[PDB]
Amino acid sequence: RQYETSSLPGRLLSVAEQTPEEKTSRITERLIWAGNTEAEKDHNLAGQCVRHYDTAGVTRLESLSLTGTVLSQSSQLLIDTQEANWTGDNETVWQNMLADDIYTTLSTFDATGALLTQTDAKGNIQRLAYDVAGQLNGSWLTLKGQTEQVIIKSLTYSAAGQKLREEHGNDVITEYSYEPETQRLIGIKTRRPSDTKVLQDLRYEYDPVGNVISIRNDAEATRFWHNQKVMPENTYTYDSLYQLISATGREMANIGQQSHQFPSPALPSDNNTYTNYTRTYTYDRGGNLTKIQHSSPATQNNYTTNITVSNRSNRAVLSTLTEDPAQVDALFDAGGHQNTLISGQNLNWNTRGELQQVTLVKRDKGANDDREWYRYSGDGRRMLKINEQQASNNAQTQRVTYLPNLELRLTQNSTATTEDLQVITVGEAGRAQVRVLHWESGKPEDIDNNQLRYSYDNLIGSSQLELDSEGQIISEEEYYPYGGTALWAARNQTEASYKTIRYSGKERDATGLYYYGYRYYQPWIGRWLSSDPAGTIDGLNLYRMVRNNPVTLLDPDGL
Amino acid sequence: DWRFLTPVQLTDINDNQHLITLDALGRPITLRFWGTENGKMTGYSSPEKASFSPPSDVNAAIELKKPLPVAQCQVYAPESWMPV
Repeated sequence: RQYETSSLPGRLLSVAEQTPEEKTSRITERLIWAGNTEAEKDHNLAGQCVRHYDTAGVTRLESLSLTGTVLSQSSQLLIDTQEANWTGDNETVWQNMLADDIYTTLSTFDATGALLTQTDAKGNIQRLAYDVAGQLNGSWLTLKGQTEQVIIKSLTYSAAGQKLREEHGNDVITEYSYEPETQRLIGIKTRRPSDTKVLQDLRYEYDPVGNVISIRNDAEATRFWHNQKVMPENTYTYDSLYQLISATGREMANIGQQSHQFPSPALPSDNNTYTNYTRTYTYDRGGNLTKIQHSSPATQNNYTTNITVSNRSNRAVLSTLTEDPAQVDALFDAGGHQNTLISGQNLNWNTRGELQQVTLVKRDKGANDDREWYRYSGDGRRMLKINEQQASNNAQTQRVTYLPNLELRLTQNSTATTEDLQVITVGEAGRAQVRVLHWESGKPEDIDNNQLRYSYDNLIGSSQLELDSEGQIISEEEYYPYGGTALWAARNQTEASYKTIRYSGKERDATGLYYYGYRYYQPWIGRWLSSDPAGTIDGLNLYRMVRNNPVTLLDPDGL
Repeated sequence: DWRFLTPVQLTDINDNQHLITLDALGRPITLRFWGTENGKMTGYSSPEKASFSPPSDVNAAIELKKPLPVAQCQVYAPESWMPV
């Protein structure tokens, strides 16, 4: 690293790096800092980094508030074929490494600093209201060129500051029941006042520590259930170390074996049924899950996941990459990153330990391998997701750009753009997030524009019920405790295709791999894709799933 | 505030003033701040234009009206324990 000289405060100016194969370092980060000039005083920028060059592109700070927050920020991505190498001293040059596509977001805050208004990079505007307690009490969204919609009509909180009542713009009301002795959620009730129909009615039974030992759902089975009405409890068994040992729940009869490929949703016209299953988990002395035993007698699904655990590390893979504990480490690189996800799908880790690329289909020296690749910003945030199909007559590219409160889904076929969809997010995933699907191009024939998706989340933030603007069901999904799909159904496969928030509020990527900020997760194993950074984990197993207890994400204060 | 030798008016790096009012015995009573955000001034009105009289009683303080030109106005009742 390069820091400012002694005549200056000593702030960071640049970051350079070199791999063993290289002769020289490359500049991957560079910070242009504000001084104390009048313009900076006017925009409250003095002393701040204002032009941040990183691995994804360039982030530009234009204005700060009297409270120290961001009022105006803009950015550009790197050209896909141009690596960050911000050498020399001339921004004229650095600009040529970038796309000319600049995004800007704008904001308004109150004296406290609560967010009141947010304009995204396409001009869509979120408006937030707060109550006398400073809590969020409602929310609105105006699309560019449209009227203002109410997304949240009302919020009520309990004495503990916990959400007590939620009323959505689609007239769906969710009541939250907290156990007053413990101040923890004991149940969720989701209903439509239009026809007094309860869509969800959950109860969480706990042991003395707070592990959920049973989840009941008193709601009736819905429209996708062929002559079925009543669901069993999701019973959970824990050992003395509070590892999950066994669990029950429902699954689609035709769900099949769990793997990385996401199943087709059942449609209401299919007349499919769901089965009752139990799944058992076996762990070794280091907390590694070594075996998962499935049992669903209705179809006699007795699928077993066998995990080979290294005898010299806590690294492990499925038996399909190797059976030998002495060979398991050969599948990992020096930093503990996994070299291959599933046989044939190679993993390219970058210089920061981030996953640069996933090979999806291995081909000959003519056709290219199908692949997915990424760009992350200088905070480790994923900014760009590129899905490249190489089929000569189907070489579709799905380009997804992530912006604050905005996801841009650009899809092109091998010749030209087929779809241009803006997804506007209101709220956090796992926290009653509502999305709007706005198309500028390629809107499907059976989809209305400006479509709303209301996510009704479970105990840990997984999205189980998705409703539309009329309070109707779009989709329904249940998960295996570790994030696999147990059950999936939807009103319209076309609509089904757009749900990306699935488990604990996280995005399920195309490969089945889940993205969690700084790391990726494999639900078919129950382990993290790569080792966590030392010092961020207090236990010794850097691949361990959240305390082998995914049922209850007992991470107070976010930890 | 030279009666206490405590800072009361702070000039930020940016065009931003942060001021407090102390009472006798030096307890903070009011907070105001103001300055520019985008080349133009916003924030709380300065005290030389927007005067303010803090409430006396606590029960009185509870019933204030909306146009209150101050942040974190403090009211103290350190003597509430004595019978009166």
